[PDB]
Amino acid sequence: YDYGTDTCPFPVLANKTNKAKFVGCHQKCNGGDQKLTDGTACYVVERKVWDRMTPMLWYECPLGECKNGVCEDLRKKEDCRKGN
Amino acid sequence: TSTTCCYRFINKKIPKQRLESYRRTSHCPREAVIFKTKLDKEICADPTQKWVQDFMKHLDKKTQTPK
Repeated sequence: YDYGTDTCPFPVLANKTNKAKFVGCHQKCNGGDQKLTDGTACYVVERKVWDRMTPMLWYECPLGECKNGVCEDLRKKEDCRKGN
Repeated sequence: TSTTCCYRFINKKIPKQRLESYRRTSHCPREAVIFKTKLDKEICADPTQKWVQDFMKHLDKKTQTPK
């Protein structure tokens, strides 16, 4: 059954504004590549690090911009944290 | 469960038989419904779509609510 390749929930982190930003700009979804739109704010954190990070602890997270499915570093940071 | 957000919604109704449960999902840039299938796939769906609302009601009615 074809659920599509862009319909999977995508990891996020939350900042001081309680507005979530996506982690990276791609992941595997239903056998395909699920990409965010170009320019979308993203955290330059790989999935394996995000999987392990201490939940609900403030980190200083590197900010980036999506370009062809990759979170390109913008050399800016903000506090963010992973939910329960 | 508050660690992911839906980016895009499924375009077509999911067959009712494949569904096991759902959760919701401001915080995220879009309010969303996430259906979980019996093969444990999680599928983002548009809460503004009538079929999404009907399916949530159906899954609510399938189990008795505890206590």
